[PDB]
Amino acid sequence: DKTFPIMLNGQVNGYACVVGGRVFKPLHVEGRIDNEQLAAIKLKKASIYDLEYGDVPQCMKSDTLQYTSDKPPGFYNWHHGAVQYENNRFTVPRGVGGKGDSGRPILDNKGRVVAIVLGGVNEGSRTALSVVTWNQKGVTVKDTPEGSEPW
Amino acid sequence: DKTFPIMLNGQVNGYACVVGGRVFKPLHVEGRIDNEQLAAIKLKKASIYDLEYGDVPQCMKSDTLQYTSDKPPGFYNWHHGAVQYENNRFTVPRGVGGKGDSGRPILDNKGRVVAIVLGGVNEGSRTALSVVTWNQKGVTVKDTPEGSEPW
Amino acid sequence: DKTFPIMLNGQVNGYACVVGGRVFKPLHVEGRIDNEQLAAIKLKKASIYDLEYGDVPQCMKSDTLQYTSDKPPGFYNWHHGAVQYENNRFTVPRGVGGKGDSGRPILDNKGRVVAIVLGGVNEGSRTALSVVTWNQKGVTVKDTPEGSEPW
Amino acid sequence: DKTFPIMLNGQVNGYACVVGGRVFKPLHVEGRIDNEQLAAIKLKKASIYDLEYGDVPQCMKSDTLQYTSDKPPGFYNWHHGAVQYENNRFTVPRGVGGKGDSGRPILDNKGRVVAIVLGGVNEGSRTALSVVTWNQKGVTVKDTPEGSEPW
Amino acid sequence: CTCVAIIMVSCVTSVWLLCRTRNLCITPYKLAPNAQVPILLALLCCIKPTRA
Repeated sequence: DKTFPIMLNGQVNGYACVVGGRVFKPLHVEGRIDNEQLAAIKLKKASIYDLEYGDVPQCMKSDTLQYTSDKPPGFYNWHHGAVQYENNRFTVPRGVGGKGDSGRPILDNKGRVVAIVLGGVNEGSRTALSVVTWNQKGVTVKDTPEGSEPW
Repeated sequence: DKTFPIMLNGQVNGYACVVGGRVFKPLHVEGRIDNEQLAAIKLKKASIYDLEYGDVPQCMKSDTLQYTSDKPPGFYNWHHGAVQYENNRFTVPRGVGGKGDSGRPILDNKGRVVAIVLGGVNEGSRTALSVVTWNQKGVTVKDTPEGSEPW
Repeated sequence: DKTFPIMLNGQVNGYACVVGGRVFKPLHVEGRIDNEQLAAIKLKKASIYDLEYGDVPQCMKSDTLQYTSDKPPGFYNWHHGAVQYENNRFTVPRGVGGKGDSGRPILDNKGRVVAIVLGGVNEGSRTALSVVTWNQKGVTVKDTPEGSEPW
Repeated sequence: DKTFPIMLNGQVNGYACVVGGRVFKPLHVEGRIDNEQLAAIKLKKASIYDLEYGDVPQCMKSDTLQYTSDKPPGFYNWHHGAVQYENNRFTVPRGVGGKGDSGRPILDNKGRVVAIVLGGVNEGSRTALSVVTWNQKGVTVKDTPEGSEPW
Repeated sequence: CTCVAIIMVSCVTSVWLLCRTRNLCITPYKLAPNAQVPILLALLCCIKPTRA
């Protein structure tokens, strides 16, 4: 996958994901993307649904495909491990869930992105992730568990 | 060699070549030279000779030297092949000469630059080159075939 | 040691060493630090010692300890030689000490920073070099010999 | 040695060490003691010196002998490592410096307590400890670094 | 003069209420171009036509 991070004062505090046609970036992080082609894009602020602008030209579109409907609750891919929940997100162990790990996509077994993490630092022995997804008909929803600090 | 390209919106659309003392950049392309040393130099306008100020620092001067008159027909090397003519350049076969090839110097067998390619994308059976040339006694001229679209 | 050098128009013009408590940068030389973490340090002017304010965060501070006063007249390891004196400075072999390479710390056999060079380009067959030093009880005193020249 | 964790709601949140003549307990933590014979100890608040009342009887007196001034900067028997400085605490690496382990003593090579830790969660690359020391003749000193969160 | 200020204030308030509805008409559907759009939410309440 291709996921350009976000630089601020030398450290990495967020990640920017690219889906087919559009470029994603979390609102909670501040900084400049390392891709100079992506810096000229006029990203616009929006509501909690995290709408940005895919103003990239034709030569590199459709990097990955967003996952469609008919979601099973089985195995799913993740950068730091695996998640196995559809209605919620899985209770992943420690290590993942620190700081500056926002914007990392959650992929399927065919390489299709299903969700993008935004929060849920630590909730005890079981950590829940606050992600965005599509509920039933492709309409973008935002699911947030209780006590989900911005992560 | 020493030829730093010009990038606009993160994409290479032109090449800037340095000759003895002065840097030459085509003004029908837009962007910024990626060298931080080169970007501090002012730019002054001219005709389609495509002149830029030669305010280079002392540590880098006399990189490539130009070629005077008494130019043979000969065989001259080229970055994507070879060109063998004197009055104009060789009409290279198709496929060579895409987009973003402007400002490429044409060198001799001793490394002496004799031309800078500007236009002539398609010229029928084979594509002729619209270059700038030093004439029979050391004055720079500009040779253009008819119906030569700029790069 | 980890001493970031100054940059001016590509080539080097001096070395800005980092000592615990206050980073040291000569204001006699010019340029900007290419490191992003040290670019956020506020440039505050100082006295004739050519000193920059040490606004470094405390975690990466005191990695390089500094030697105190009452130094022996024994061996001291210069970066390109060796100095053996206490009050004045011992002779260095000729050739070293050109232009735009000052600010290199003079260390001891224990690795502690003893002195910070500022001058001493060429002073005859016996090479004496103008330096800052700690005189008897920790007072930071600059000592310049007769006929000194900035470096 | 002999140290007592503080019982608060089932989890450990602080360590109450005992010195010969007077017991100790961190003021910024709370809970119940883990000894039946320490339940009669009169709890009181005090200044920033972390002063408690060691009214334990003679049956368990003289557990850990205190250390005088003129502490050498050599090795010290920290419970999770070592400390090799006198005026400041040694830069302990990452991992150590979690949460809920205040009041842990620092031992000498002769089995003598020299210090009691209070805080310093995390400072960044290194870690500084807000610890108590004795300055010159046995006068109790509380020493803190800049930006030390209690720990 | 007091009358024409009331009409001017109330016009730019309702049209910014309608523009906020316009921005939220399309935002749940721009993030998924693959999702189908209903014909009720395209022309009557919102403005956008069928594209791509």
